[PDB]
Amino acid sequence: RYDKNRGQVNNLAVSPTNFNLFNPVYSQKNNFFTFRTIDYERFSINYFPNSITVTKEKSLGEDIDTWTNITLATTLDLDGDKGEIVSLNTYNNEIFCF
Amino acid sequence: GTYFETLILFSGNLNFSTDYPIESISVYENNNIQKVYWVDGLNQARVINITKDDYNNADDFDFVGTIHTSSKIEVSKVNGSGAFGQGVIQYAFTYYNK
Amino acid sequence: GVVVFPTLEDRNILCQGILCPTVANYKDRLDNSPFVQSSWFSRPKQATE
Repeated sequence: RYDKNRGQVNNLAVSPTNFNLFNPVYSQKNNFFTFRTIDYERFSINYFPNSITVTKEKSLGEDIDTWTNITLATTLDLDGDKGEIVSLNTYNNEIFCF
Repeated sequence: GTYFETLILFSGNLNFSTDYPIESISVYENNNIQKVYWVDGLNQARVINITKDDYNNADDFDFVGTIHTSSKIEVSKVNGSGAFGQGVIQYAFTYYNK
Repeated sequence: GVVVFPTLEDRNILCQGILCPTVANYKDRLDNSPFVQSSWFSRPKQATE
């Protein structure tokens, strides 16, 4: 409650316009970091043979190594009817995927 | 090494004809979802996962799914908790395999 | 520790608060126009006589 008409003996002109004003934000839960249960027998896949992740360009400044920070936010999936990604190579400024 | 491990994925009345042969595409997405799409010039296009051996009817291969059970879904309105906008609301349901 | 807190629908206790006696004008109980009505003043019980 954000009104200053609290604990005063006058209380003569108080009203719901002045007396019990309220700021709801302080009644906030720990909602930002929330979790849930998972079923062990449920089959949710974790294998992506035709998929390529891409990290951020290394800043080469005093911060984290972008290579070690993998976010899966810039993925790329090749055709799956050829086969799994056996090898990825670079030759003359161009990446070529076997 | 020396023999073909042969399995029968289905045996029934999928309407085929020798005058309308098969033309197929197959993809590898994971160790369990290995699909084979195939089409005749006469009948509907169909799908089969070759890592599954419980195909019991000819409607399990269509692009659109099939419903075997008689789903009974009743929707009732609870009052007191929630946050909605004034008006009428209608709920629709549909199965979909992952 | 990790918990699921109850919603307003599955709560056992809805709320907690004091109980205030009401008042009623003779005429108006007998005409049911107000019957019972809220008190100007909070009427607490006394612990002794």
